[PDB]
Amino acid sequence: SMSVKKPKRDDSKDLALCSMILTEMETHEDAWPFLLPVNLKLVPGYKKVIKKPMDFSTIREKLSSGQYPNLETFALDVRLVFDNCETFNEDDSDIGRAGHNMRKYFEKKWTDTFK
Repeated sequence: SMSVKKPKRDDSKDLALCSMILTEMETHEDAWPFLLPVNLKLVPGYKKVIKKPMDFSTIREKLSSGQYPNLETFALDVRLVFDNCETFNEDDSDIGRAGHNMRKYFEKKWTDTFK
């Protein structure tokens, strides 16, 4: 509360470490469905159904231009990418499986890096 603060967590490396995690996600073989924004002209249903589209290129541009105020807002956009994928794709499809694999990959790096 006012003039009563918890001890300061060192957050000075967070930017660098989220960039590294994002590089590792970008270079995973199963990243291909997630590298670029879904083309809303060419994919029926996507625009109406997926209210907040997100992809790795968009996260990378946000990261590089100071649009994440902290590491939790970064993790929210990454998870959004997988949550969108589960909303639109059957679990037993190539893209559906890619999305489960990538989420697992991400969550491990996240835990090992920060928790």
